[PDB]
Amino acid sequence: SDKLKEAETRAEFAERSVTKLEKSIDDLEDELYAQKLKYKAISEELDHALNDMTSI
Amino acid sequence: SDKLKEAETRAEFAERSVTKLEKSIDDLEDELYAQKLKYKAISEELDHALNDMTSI
Amino acid sequence: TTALVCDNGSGLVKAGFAGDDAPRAVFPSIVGRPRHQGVMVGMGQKDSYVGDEAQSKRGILTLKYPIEHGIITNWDDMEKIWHHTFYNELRVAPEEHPTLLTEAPLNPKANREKMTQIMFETFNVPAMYVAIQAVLSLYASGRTTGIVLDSGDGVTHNVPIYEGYALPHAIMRLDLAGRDLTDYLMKILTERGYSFVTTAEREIVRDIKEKLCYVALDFENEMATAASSSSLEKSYELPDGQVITIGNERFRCPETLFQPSFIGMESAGIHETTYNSIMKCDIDIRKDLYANNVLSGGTTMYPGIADRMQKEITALAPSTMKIKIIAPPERKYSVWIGGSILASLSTFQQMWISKQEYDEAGPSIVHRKCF
Amino acid sequence: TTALVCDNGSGLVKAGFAGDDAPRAVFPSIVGRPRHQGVMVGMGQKDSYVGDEAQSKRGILTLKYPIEHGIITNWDDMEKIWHHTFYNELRVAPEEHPTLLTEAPLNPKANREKMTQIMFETFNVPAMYVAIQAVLSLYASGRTTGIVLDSGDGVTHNVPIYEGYALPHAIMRLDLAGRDLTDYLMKILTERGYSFVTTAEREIVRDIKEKLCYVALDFENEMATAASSSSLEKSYELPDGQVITIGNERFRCPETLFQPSFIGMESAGIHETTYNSIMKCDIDIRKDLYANNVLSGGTTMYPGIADRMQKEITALAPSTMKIKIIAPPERKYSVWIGGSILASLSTFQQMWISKQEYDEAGPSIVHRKCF
Ligand SMILES: Nc1ncnc2c1ncn2[C@@H]1O[C@H](COP(=O)(O)OP(=O)(O)O)[C@@H](O)[C@H]1O
Ligand SMILES: Nc1ncnc2c1ncn2[C@@H]1O[C@H](COP(=O)(O)OP(=O)(O)O)[C@@H](O)[C@H]1O
Ligand SMILES: [Mg+2]
Ligand SMILES: [Mg+2]
Repeated sequence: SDKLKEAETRAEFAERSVTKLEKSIDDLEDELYAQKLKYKAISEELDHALNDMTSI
Repeated sequence: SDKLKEAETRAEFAERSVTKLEKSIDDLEDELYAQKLKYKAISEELDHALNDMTSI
Repeated sequence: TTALVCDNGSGLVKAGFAGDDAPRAVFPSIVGRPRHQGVMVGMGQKDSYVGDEAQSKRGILTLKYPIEHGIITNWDDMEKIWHHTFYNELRVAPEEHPTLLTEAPLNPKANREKMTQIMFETFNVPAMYVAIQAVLSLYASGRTTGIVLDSGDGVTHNVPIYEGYALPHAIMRLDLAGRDLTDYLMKILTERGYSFVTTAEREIVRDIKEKLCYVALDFENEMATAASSSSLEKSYELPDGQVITIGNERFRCPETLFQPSFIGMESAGIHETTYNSIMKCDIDIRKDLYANNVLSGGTTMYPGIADRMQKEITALAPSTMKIKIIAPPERKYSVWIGGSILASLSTFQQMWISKQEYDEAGPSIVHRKCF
Repeated sequence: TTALVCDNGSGLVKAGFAGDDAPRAVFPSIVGRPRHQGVMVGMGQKDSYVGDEAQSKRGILTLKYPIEHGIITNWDDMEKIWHHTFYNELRVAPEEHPTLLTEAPLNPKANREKMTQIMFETFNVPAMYVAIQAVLSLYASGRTTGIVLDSGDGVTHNVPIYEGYALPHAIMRLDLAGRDLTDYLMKILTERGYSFVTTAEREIVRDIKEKLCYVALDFENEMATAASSSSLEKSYELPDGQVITIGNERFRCPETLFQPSFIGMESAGIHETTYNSIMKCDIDIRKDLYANNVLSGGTTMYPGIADRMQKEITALAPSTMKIKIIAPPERKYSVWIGGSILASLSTFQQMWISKQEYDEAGPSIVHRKCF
């Protein structure tokens, strides 16, 4: 009985940890996507600048 | 005894899964660090071009 | 010879020879005289059962801890505990072994001086050294920087260290610890009908706290959930039957750590005294302290505390810094493992307070260069 | 063999072998003893971190520059800096290499004599020569005339030269430089709420000054614009988060150069001491000096100074003369590049102060023919 209780507690702890880790990794992926979006926006602005500089 | 074996197996799988998730989040955090370095460098270069052009 | 790494603590005395992985003998530090009369003759009844023997005869004893909050309030009982630890749990005479006690930060001087005087006069050790309980816990993690929150059973203290240089002006010692959580749990259990009063039943409430309580990730959501469903009610069997069911007392007992207003204490929780301890440090070592926050001590073993504390500090701290909380699985014995490592070092071998030095300067030698 | 072109400076020590384009090792000249106690044993903690190592552990050090204003105020620390420069940043023993130090104009004699005595007795070089920091900056520009304004970090001096003949009566040395600008910036930042006090945070204020400040073309118009719009407010992230926003402190910090009344100094700005230095020269070489005004030194790297200075001098000077300001992109290392060129010359190879000459006349040899 003692061993079973220990195992059950370990399982609950690990499950909660996996839930937190999944949420955190999803949030960080969202943040990376946002920063990539900003980089792409300024890169397209610079590409337009280069297109005009082709006439420069 | 049978129930203890089952619970121990599920807890061990949960531990392995959380280890895999922690490694994955480490990888993605490192990738975000690299992209943050990229944005820092590109903004620094843009500022350098700005100061060179304003200062001839 | 080998050194004895004793660690008085408050609640569990942990001892063992230097150079191992785990303490050899761990037993509660309680000394309980019998309280009833006693009618059987020749039963061999002693006058005081100490250590783990008094956790089995606790039904007819009045257990009383000799260490209240880090400080020692009853020197005769503490001497008895030390004598038991040396002679019966380790069976090594102290005349042939150096000792390395541990002491909380910001403790009264007289306590430390009396400790060294006892060790040199009664037990007559060759040489003893007193070390701050947080530096050892930093040793055990294998780091050299970091801010360690050592929430023991007597007192919770938070010592920041950088590059080996301790910052004496940033130590924040708070007297909420495991014992106050036990008393608060014993006080809120009365809301369901279970009354524990005797000093022996405090041990039962401590066992309930250890086995069932956990720290909630978000307090209000848990309070709302436990008040609607019944998925939290976990039952527990007393030492005589009559199982009890703990409802939302599960996460309300250890919540006192983050809201010391529950037990009437004014100060801020362990989530905000760490941030205050960091902010007192210099502006250039705050990133390293943010990234190397270390947990230690017994009371930091609640399931789910390493996430609640990280969430709280991330809320307080600036958004750019990375907050990482080191929570090794061997948290309880972290201080003693660090003590073993420190005693096993060759560079440390000349820092002991040799007996001839004590004979020349008296017990006040401990405050001197040999710290 | 090759010569060592060291350049003590005040704020950055620049060194390297003669005949290259850039100094091999550039690192701040600060020596910082630790100030806290230190609890980790065996961490290998040294007693003084010099050079670039003390810019990484600056959180627990007390950095102190050994050179105040050109002159050297703490000879032991300067000796330590030189020893580090020779042995760890270049890894060449000085017993087999001539050295070419540099010195500001109008400095105390004892400083120069002690410098040569150290170089000949402690490090035991074969031969050393001391050169004025402005002639080298004129070498690097490839000119042979011109009036050079070498606004370093310690002291700003303005040496006019014509056809290779220096004019000793027209050197105007002013003690306002980069360090005073750092202190003034640190003093005006307090008007928004940011307080930097520790000697370690002076480095942070220096970084703010380097990365954000710029010299305004017209001061009153900028003061009026910054007080109405908000197009100037640039933000900056401290070493721990908590970004700060610098408003009209951006162009008010380096404006002190042209109005030394801001920090209470009486003298006229760098825009008017150049004109005064020119007017002391003879009437027939003023056109050439007007046309070949040279900028050097670190502090002349502010974005937009080569236009403000030209506008000011054109306002002061007669309307017919052409005013041209030479501002090479390699301004910071101009003195060292010139030093390398001078040390690489064949005609210069017999001007070194050979050791036997020092043995015969003592340290006072430097003031003699071997200047
Ligand atoms: N597994 C656990 N879960 C929750 N609390 C615990 C656990 N183990 C110990 N504790 C609490 O920690 C206390 C022991 O702390 P400890 O680190 O031994 O104190 P000390 O610093 O005096 O040695 C006990 O009183 C108990 O209340
Ligand atoms: N890019 C920059 N922009 C503005 N100021 C600078 C810059 N680089 C250096 N400085 C200032 O110049 C100083 C360095 O001057 P430096 O020429 O190294 O002095 P020295 O003559 O002693 O070598 C620094 O203290 C800094 O305040
Ligand atoms: Mg402890
Ligand atoms: Mg210079």
